[PDB]
Amino acid sequence: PRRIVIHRGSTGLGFNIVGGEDGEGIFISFILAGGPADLSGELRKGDQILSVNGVDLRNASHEQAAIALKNAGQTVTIIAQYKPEEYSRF
Repeated sequence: PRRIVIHRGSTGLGFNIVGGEDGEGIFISFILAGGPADLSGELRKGDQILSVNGVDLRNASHEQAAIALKNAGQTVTIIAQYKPEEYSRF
């Protein structure tokens, strides 16, 4: 896992997430070109989001993860782990 710090833009953090069903974690599914996640050079499709500002998201619902990202403020600290494998299957 790695720590990535990004700052919110006028259309958000610049990525989308899928997952959150059952056991399955929250995964990045889309990186907006030119947005904050894109220009971090660290976030990518297939990353699992483990935590946002210290809030554990490993077991979170899609909505709970969405809410956490919305409420994380202007400086958003993500712990992410590239898991290519579970992303494709789930």
